[PDB]
Amino acid sequence: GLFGAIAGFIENGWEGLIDGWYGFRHQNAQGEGTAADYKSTQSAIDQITGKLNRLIEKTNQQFELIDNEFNEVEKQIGNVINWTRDSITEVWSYNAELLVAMENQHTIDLADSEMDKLYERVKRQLRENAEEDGTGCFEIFHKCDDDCMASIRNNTYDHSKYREEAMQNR
Amino acid sequence: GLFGAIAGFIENGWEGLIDGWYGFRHQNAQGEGTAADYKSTQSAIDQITGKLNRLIEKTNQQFELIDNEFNEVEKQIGNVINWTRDSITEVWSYNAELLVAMENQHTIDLADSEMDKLYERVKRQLRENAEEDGTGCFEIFHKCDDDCMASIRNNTYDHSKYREEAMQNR
Amino acid sequence: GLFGAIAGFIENGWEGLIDGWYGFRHQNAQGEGTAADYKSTQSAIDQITGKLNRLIEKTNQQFELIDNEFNEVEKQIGNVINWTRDSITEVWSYNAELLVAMENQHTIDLADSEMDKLYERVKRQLRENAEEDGTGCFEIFHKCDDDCMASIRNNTYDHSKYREEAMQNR
Amino acid sequence: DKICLGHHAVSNGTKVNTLTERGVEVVNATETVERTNIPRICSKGKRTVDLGQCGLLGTITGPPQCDQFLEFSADLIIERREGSDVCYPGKFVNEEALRQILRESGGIDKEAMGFTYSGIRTNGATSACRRSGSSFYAEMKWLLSNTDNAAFPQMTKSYKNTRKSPALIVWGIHHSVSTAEQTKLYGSGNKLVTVGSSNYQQSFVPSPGARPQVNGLSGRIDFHWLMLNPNDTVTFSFNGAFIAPDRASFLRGKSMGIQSGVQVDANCEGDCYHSGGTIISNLPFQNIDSRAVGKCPRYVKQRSLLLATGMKNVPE
Amino acid sequence: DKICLGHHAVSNGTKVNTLTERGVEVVNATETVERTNIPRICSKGKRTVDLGQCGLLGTITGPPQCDQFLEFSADLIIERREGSDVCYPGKFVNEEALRQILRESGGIDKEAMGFTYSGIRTNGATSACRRSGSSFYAEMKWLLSNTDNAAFPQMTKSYKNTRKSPALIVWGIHHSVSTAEQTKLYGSGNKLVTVGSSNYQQSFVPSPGARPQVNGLSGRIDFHWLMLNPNDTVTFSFNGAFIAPDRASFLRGKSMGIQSGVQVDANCEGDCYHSGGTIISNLPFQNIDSRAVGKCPRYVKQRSLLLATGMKNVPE
Amino acid sequence: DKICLGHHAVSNGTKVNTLTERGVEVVNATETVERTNIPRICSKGKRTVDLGQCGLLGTITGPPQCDQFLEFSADLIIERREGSDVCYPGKFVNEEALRQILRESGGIDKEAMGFTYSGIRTNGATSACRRSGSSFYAEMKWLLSNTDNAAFPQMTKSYKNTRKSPALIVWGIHHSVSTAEQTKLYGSGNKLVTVGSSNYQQSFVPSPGARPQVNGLSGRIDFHWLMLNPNDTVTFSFNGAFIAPDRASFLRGKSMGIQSGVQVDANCEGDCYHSGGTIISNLPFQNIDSRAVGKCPRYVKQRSLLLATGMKNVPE
Ligand SMILES: CC(=O)N[C@@H]1[C@@H](O)[C@H](O[C@@H]2O[C@H](CO[C@]3(C(=O)O)C[C@H](O)[C@@H](NC(C)=O)[C@H]([C@H](O)[C@H](O)CO)O3)[C@H](O)[C@H](O)[C@H]2O)[C@@H](CO)O[C@H]1O
Ligand SMILES: CC(=O)N[C@@H]1[C@@H](O)[C@H](O[C@@H]2O[C@H](CO[C@]3(C(=O)O)C[C@H](O)[C@@H](NC(C)=O)[C@H]([C@H](O)[C@H](O)CO)O3)[C@H](O)[C@H](O)[C@H]2O)[C@@H](CO)O[C@H]1O
Ligand SMILES: CC(=O)N[C@@H]1[C@@H](O)[C@H](O[C@@H]2O[C@H](CO[C@]3(C(=O)O)C[C@H](O)[C@@H](NC(C)=O)[C@H]([C@H](O)[C@H](O)CO)O3)[C@H](O)[C@H](O)[C@H]2O)[C@@H](CO)O[C@H]1O
Ligand SMILES: *[C@@H]1O[C@H](CO)[C@@H](O[C@@H]2O[C@H](CO)[C@@H](O)[C@H](O)[C@H]2NC(C)=O)[C@H](O)[C@H]1NC(C)=O
Ligand SMILES: *[C@@H]1O[C@H](CO)[C@@H](O[C@@H]2O[C@H](CO)[C@@H](O)[C@H](O)[C@H]2NC(C)=O)[C@H](O)[C@H]1NC(C)=O
Ligand SMILES: *[C@@H]1O[C@H](CO)[C@@H](O[C@@H]2O[C@H](CO)[C@@H](O)[C@H](O)[C@H]2NC(C)=O)[C@H](O)[C@H]1NC(C)=O
Ligand SMILES: *[C@@H]1O[C@H](CO)[C@@H](O)[C@H](O)[C@H]1NC(C)=O
Ligand SMILES: *[C@@H]1O[C@H](CO)[C@@H](O)[C@H](O)[C@H]1NC(C)=O
Ligand SMILES: *[C@@H]1O[C@H](CO)[C@@H](O)[C@H](O)[C@H]1NC(C)=O
Ligand SMILES: *[C@@H]1O[C@H](CO)[C@@H](O)[C@H](O)[C@H]1NC(C)=O
Ligand SMILES: *[C@@H]1O[C@H](CO)[C@@H](O)[C@H](O)[C@H]1NC(C)=O
Ligand SMILES: *[C@@H]1O[C@H](CO)[C@@H](O)[C@H](O)[C@H]1NC(C)=O
Ligand SMILES: *[C@@H]1O[C@H](CO)[C@@H](O)[C@H](O)[C@H]1NC(C)=O
Ligand SMILES: *[C@@H]1O[C@H](CO)[C@@H](O)[C@H](O)[C@H]1NC(C)=O
Ligand SMILES: *[C@@H]1O[C@H](CO)[C@@H](O)[C@H](O)[C@H]1NC(C)=O
Repeated sequence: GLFGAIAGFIENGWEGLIDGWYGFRHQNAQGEGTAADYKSTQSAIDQITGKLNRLIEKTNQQFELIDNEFNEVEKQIGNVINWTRDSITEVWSYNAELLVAMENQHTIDLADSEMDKLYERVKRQLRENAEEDGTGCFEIFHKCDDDCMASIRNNTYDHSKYREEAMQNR
Repeated sequence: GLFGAIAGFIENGWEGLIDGWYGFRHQNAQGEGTAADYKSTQSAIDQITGKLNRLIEKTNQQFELIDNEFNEVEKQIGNVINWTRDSITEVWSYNAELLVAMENQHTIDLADSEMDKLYERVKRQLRENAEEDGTGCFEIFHKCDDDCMASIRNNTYDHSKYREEAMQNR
Repeated sequence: GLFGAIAGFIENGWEGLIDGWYGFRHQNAQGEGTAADYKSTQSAIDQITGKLNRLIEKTNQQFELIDNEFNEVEKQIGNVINWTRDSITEVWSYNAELLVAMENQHTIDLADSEMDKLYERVKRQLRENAEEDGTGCFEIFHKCDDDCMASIRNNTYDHSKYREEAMQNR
Repeated sequence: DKICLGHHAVSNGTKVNTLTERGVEVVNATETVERTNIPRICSKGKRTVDLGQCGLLGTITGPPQCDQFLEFSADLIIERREGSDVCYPGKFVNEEALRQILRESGGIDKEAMGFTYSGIRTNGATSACRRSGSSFYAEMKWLLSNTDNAAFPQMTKSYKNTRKSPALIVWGIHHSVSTAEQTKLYGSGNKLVTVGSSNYQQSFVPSPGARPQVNGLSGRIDFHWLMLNPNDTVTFSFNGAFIAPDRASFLRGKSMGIQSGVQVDANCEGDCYHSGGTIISNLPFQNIDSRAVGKCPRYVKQRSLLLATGMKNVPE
Repeated sequence: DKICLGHHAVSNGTKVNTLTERGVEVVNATETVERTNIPRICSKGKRTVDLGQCGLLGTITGPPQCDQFLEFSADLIIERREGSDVCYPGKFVNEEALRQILRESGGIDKEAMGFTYSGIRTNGATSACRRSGSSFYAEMKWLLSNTDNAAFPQMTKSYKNTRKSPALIVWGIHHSVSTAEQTKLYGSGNKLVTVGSSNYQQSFVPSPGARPQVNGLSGRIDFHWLMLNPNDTVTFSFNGAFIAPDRASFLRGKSMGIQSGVQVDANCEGDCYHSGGTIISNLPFQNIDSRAVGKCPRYVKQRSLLLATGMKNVPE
Repeated sequence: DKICLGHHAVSNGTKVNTLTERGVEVVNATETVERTNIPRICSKGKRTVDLGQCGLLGTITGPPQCDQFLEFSADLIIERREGSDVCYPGKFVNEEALRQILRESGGIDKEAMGFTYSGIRTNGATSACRRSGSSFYAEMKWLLSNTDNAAFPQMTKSYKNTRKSPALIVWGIHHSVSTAEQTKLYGSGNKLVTVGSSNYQQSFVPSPGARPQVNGLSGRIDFHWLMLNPNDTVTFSFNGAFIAPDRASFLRGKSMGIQSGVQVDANCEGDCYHSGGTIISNLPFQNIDSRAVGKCPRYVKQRSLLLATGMKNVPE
């Protein structure tokens, strides 16, 4: 995608993440654990379902018979009708093909974008108390226990508390 | 939007910014002040007006009467015409709806993008003489007087002059 | 473009880069040199050719004559046909114009994106052993000889080897 | 020591198409083209009239198979292959235009024209039109000359539409099996029938001769029609060979008409119909029948167009 | 201590629609569908011909209400509800096709056919066509038999289009009020009129009888027409019942034609017209009238489609 | 000291259009609208029939210029301006509908109708139809009365389509140059021809009179036609003025038909044709001819629409 995270600087997805779309998997002095980011998940879900409600609707526009299956209409007028209908089929087959293709492009880029938005939020939270690994990972110098990690996920991590510690541990 | 600044890591817009689209509001040892970034404003404005000139135009294609309000044409040929016209209405009503929707998506993302482009320019200007707050703010360690702040807005801030100072003030 | 690199924080392109689309031009204690990034080049090329194969195709849909160049059909039915054909021309002329415009927008943004993706990869490789110049350049504190520079281009630059050195040279 | 960001993935993903690429795999997707048909006519909540053996045009003239359809009312009208518009062999001029009017008529209501006659017979019948022995079209009258070879006196009859909506008028022309058999019924000489409304002028001369035996009979009746506006008058001048309307029809309102070979189903609701049944769907497109009518998804040639509803699948 | 980046916002924003979302609020927006009608025909700079009481087809035959339109010139032709194509009751075969030709003719220029006659009368008139007492169609001649019940001699007349553009030829057929009143004018027997051009063959037999009294008269005239190519010849064989062309028409160039019930306005300029007036707009779409003609925005069913011209509004 | 990232650029770039901007310069681009025409009909691999001087409808009746086309076979049928459907002056009723049927017929195969005659002549000819002296239409028979002014006896002839596909039936009506010259050939009185198939009823009375001299001759023949379904019967009742079919046609399969003035070329392959030649292209659009037929790029009014195939050009 356009934002280079999904199928980009993140190697792959997590089949274990059944909890949501995007999430965290930490490592610390207590072991490994994983969880889901509700907010980023929701934006993506909501935007995608917004596409659907918009597309999954039929028009209230009635069309009637202008030819006849049991009793063929005069050939001349019949050929004009067929040509007109076929012309209209060509327009709609084109439209549907372009619609779905361009929707899918945006969908995929949009989901990539949201992952990037989540990554960048966290980076900004940690400040100079962490570093960019490059695989979609933040190496933390100070000791983040499970309590610490949960503060990050909840947008409450206070960087000033651990600043001195992690700046020294460079 | 896709770039996560507007209605993203920036909390909200400024109703006081009547001067342009994007801008700066600094705080220092002399008090608070605000101003507008002409360049970023202009790119957005120019791109948007570029959409309009392209869309706000009518075709030079003439169409004539093929039926009659005062003297109804023969019913068969009349029903083919009506069906054809209604079919064409359906195509254009679809087109207009898709056009505006997809234009608006791009418009909104484009305006988000330009804000991100402005933010990133400044970050790059300051280098290790500043830090990312996370609300769309740069905390500056050394003393930027009003003279200092104007140098940033004009792309002339020399980071090397204040480097030693702000690196120490970490 | 949307990602602000090409015709953005990079000043201009390189006419000397005949080797590929995106690339590196280093400076060091041995002199200046240049080379091409295959991976980023390929993604852009592949995505663009993917657009083409999709668009450069004709339909298998046959259409036949419904009027006559050598012997004009009855005027009424003739005017309905002409009006119908002209209506269809208007739809397709619109479609082609919108298709190419929106494709080109995406193309240009996509190529901008790939340049940004390449820039960000490298930044992440170097870590705190380098800094953002702002013109699309990385000032390196430690001595990268030609051997060093090639390690970056090949995704093998070990930052830990030179970390102590460049952190000191701040 | 660390914290890593990621996203979800599946073993089974769905391939879709984009601007740039054919068959990129995504987490989840959904169909945009309908292929599921319901093989019934879904009529729930709709005043429905299945014409069966009655032809739509026969509702106006009234051969025996249309006796229970002379004044129908409907939102939905269904024609069947087994239907027939005639008992005595013949057909309608501008047949399809009339059908179209009738498909969306909302049904019909019939009213006596008020023609009376003198110096001629009014009760002509045949073995093709069966109602306890020989009969004719219920809404028409087969006009003759009192006795054989007798001069059919040149006649003038008018009818003013006094109602607020247009009247549908229908009259027949009888082409006998020979030049002789024409003079028997209506007397010799060149017969002439003419018709004149405010926006309608036409004339009708007969044409006796030998047609193939349909229903065992080689005679034909040409049915013709016009829409008579409110307050407008219509006059019939005829020397013979004329099948006279007894009643005029008026259109009740709105309806739709379809052709089909499947059963009606009142448990089922739908607005998009075709000869094989009902397309019930909210999908914007369908690949079932390009001649489907009513309120329908747009027909497209593609069997399938999957729309991504998830991010790109990038598994282990 | 700090410097913060931001963007502008408003208290009043405008809601618009996107791919993803209904009614997202933006800073500014603009309409893409035109709803503003001008209730006049905007004719500034255009040679305009308002037919008023003259019917378009009457410009070819010339009943009195079209006397000042026999040779008009125009870029824009306007038909009115009060218009009428006839003085003596009757109508045209292929009426609408002819109108279409005439709407874009650029107007007409008339030229004498050069028919002369012998053994018959040429000055037939009526009370329906009024020019200081009884008259006829200015461009036609009502041909008779010299005296009552006299044999109308079988006649042959030709006309070669010597000009470089196709000639429009028009001739009438008179259907008298009875079989008797036909023989009076043209003598007894079966009258026959035929017409033959390089790509046109047709025949016309009359049909006397009683039509309703239009203009107080129960007779009718059937007008017919063909386009005679350059250097091509057209011949008329007739035993009677024939209304002869005196002049042929040629088409001047280009024009457009509209139908409308509003006034002309030369202060006003426009290229998109409909019966209620003029659509002046640069917007790509319109929701005023799907039958608008000229150079127009595309008709759409939506009243409104707002296009974002600003960023998303995100106020305090 | 440093390492810098960049991208490629050119001195010569190509300007293209976007959503936002007209004429932004990119590295490389490619055309989407075809303008290159091949001025030949590209027929490689296709059974092709160039009718030349034979008119398509003349393949059914058989004037001399169509003698080598009476039973053709084809995927591709070409009509030429010099073509003519008739030898003896005349034309077809519903001419264009018939052409359309024949363009996609795949060609024709002919079969004897099996009509025989008694009390009349069957070998009528003319100087307009030349085959070593005077001849007629190869697939037809000009039916007369044995001797001059003799009564043409009212005749009944039938033909059952025993085959599994619909039969194309064609018959003519002869309009002599005068009322006298009609009675000579077929005897005096009002001649009547009628035709009756399961879904077809019509009648045909002649119309003698003076048409302009085409091929030096002032007579005309009206050709008429129907499609006779499998197992259906068709009957002809005629007092005279009748040109009888000798053979019926059946349609072989599928084909396409074009009109053109350029040469055939078997070295060349294409599926999109127009009167000036062949459009060979994979581009999705074309700006050559809006009436092109076959399998074609969509016609658009733009000469050119360049599609970016490279990044934006941003040189020194
Ligand atoms: C009763 C009589 O006078 N003659 C009888 C013959 O007609 C009959 O031959 C049969 O004739 C049949 C046609 O008969 C009708 C019909 O349509 O059934 C009878 C209708 O009354 C008559 N109606 C009118 C208004 O004239 C109708 C009409 O003349 C024609 O349809 C006009 O074309 O004809 C049918 O052709 C049978 O196949 C044929 O055998 C014989 C044998 O029953 O008996 C005679 O007494
Ligand atoms: C003068 C004369 O010989 N007879 C007078 C009666 O005709 C007249 O009755 C009135 O007849 C009216 C119809 O008259 C015209 C017409 O169209 O106005 C007169 C035209 O000269 C005649 N033209 C030709 C070429 O024949 C025309 C034509 O015959 C018919 O239109 C053909 O259908 O008829 C009209 O019907 C009146 O309503 C009717 O009273 C009486 C009364 O005035 O006086 C007689 O002297
Ligand atoms: C041989 C004879 O009895 N009379 C000769 C005159 O006919 C002839 O005058 C010329 O007549 C020409 C028309 O002749 C045909 C034709 O179409 O060529 C001859 C056909 O046999 C005849 N066919 C039938 C079935 O009747 C045909 C037909 O009658 C008409 O086409 C029907 O409209 O006419 C042609 O008009 C010449 O221009 C004309 O001079 C003279 C002069 O050669 O000699 C007579 O002996
Ligand atoms: C117009 O197209 C219809 C099909 O959409 C043609 O009708 C079909 O004809 C084929 C072969 O002739 C039959 O197998 C089918 O039974 C027909 N289908 C339907 C739905 O009618 C029709 O022939 C075409 N019209 C003309 C004038 O050729
Ligand atoms: C085709 O559609 C037109 C409308 O676009 C129909 O004409 C309208 O008919 C309604 C009701 O019959 C009237 O109230 C209006 O006065 C008509 N409007 C116009 C603009 O003419 C017309 O009936 C349709 N054609 C056929 C054959 O049914
Ligand atoms: C329908 O449009 C065609 C053109 O697409 C018209 O035919 C052209 O007419 C012009 C001027 O009359 C001629 O110069 C050309 O030779 C014609 N071109 C072709 C391809 O035929 C045609 O007149 C229009 N139909 C009607 C009924 O007006
Ligand atoms: C899922 O996997 C199964 C493997 O048996 C395959 O047959 C099926 O088509 C797949 N369905 C999906 C991805 O919806
Ligand atoms: C995936 O999409 C389908 C639509 O085809 C939907 O019914 C289903 O709920 C979705 N499943 C998941 C796990 O999102
Ligand atoms: C029809 O005529 C009657 C007069 O009896 C009148 O009341 C009515 O308004 C007329 N209606 C129309 C539509 O002309
Ligand atoms: C602006 O606000 C007023 C509040 O009175 C509202 O009525 C109006 O619709 C708004 N108009 C806009 C946003 O254009
Ligand atoms: C907002 O858009 C409208 C178009 O509807 C335009 O007339 C106006 O100038 C714009 N106003 C501002 C403040 O941008
Ligand atoms: C018409 O005929 C004349 C001969 O008098 C000739 O000069 C002219 O070129 C011809 N024009 C056409 C179009 O046939
Ligand atoms: C390239 O440059 C030449 C300069 O002579 C110009 O004429 C030509 O149009 C250009 N062609 C391109 C960009 O394809
Ligand atoms: C540029 O595009 C054209 C298509 O018009 C193609 O033929 C050519 O190979 C391309 N050239 C380069 C250098 O990419
Ligand atoms: C036509 O009739 C014959 C009987 O001779 C029969 O075998 C055949 O099935 C029939 N075909 C059709 C299409 O009616």
